[PDB]
Amino acid sequence: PCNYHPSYLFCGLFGD
Amino acid sequence: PHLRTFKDNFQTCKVEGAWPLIDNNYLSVQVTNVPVVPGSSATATNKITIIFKAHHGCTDQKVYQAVTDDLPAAFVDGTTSGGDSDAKSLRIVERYVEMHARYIGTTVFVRQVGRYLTLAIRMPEDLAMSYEESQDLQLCVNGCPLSER
Amino acid sequence: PMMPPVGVQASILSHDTIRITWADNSLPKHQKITDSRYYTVRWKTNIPANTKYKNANATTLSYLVTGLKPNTLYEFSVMVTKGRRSSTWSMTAHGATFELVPTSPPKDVTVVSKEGKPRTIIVNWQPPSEANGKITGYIIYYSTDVNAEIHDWVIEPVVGNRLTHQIQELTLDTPYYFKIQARNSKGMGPMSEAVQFRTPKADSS
Ligand SMILES: *[C@@H]1O[C@H](CO)[C@@H](O)[C@H](O)[C@H]1NC(C)=O
Repeated sequence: PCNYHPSYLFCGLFGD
Repeated sequence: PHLRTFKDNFQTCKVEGAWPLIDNNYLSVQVTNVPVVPGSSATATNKITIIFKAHHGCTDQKVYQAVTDDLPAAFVDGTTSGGDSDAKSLRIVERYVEMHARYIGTTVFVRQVGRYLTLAIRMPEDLAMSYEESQDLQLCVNGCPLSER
Repeated sequence: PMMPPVGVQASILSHDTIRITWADNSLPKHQKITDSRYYTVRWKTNIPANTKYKNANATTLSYLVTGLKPNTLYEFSVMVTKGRRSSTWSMTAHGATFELVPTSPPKDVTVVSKEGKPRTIIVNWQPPSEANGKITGYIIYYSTDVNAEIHDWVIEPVVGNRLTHQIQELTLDTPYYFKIQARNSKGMGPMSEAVQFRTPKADSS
């Protein structure tokens, strides 16, 4: 019931 | 460090010190970046703080924190799940350490690559863009200030 | 071999103390030790990474565990020994310690000029490493006077589930000093050491 009801966005942070 | 935004823009940012990646109605993602050597414009992540804000009936507020040489498989209060024992809407699993916030269809992957930390966030578009006017500093949404690039 | 102890229970007494109690089925009812047997209590939490179990021997069927972290979930299990005979570790019981006032300040206090708004500053920070409970708020103190008494600093209360805050209408080309403190249901934590930030000036086009 708690579970989210459709497209996903992605974020990333990484090194060098 | 290098940043890949929710809008798929790739950027190289200095962003030294504490900076918000995410600052919305459901989640706070805060990072600390340090110059690789003193005076360098090249910076890397030594601290990742994630605040899963209280979601009534699903999870109480949980805070995850990883630092260089300390990647626990639990929230700061020693718990591995949000709310009750029966409540599994928010959980942490070790492999990368992963946070599954099913209640907000959000996944957060954290790992240490060498001396620094990396982060990957998968969030539903309507939730990722659900924030108040004053929450205008969010590296994941708008990228870095021009002066930081 | 030997039957492991049963009914392991964690009684929370404070932010650093938990009393552990258990029953031994091999023992008469209730609950007299009439031989040279001794118990071993083991405990740990999941913070920081890769901790090892702490152990303690107990002469009777209870053990008071001290020096624990506040607002922390611990696991506890018991075993029995009698010279040569030794049982396995019992079913694990859990216990979370009470909250304590935060004992360390907010960290990594960073002050930046807002892009396109040089009369606005953004204050960014990290939680105290010793939050000792759910952070319910932060207090940002700021001043143009580094020597002003604390009650004369501008107060900016803030929510506990956020680590960024914006302060508007400031003077350009001016040094400002910032201190933050965390708060929980038990009260105020210590203040971070003042951080200096000089606001930018105009670059005429
Ligand atoms: C418990 O007692 C046994 C026997 O004396 C000993 O080997 C063990 O190290 C003791 N443990 C602690 C934590 O004192």
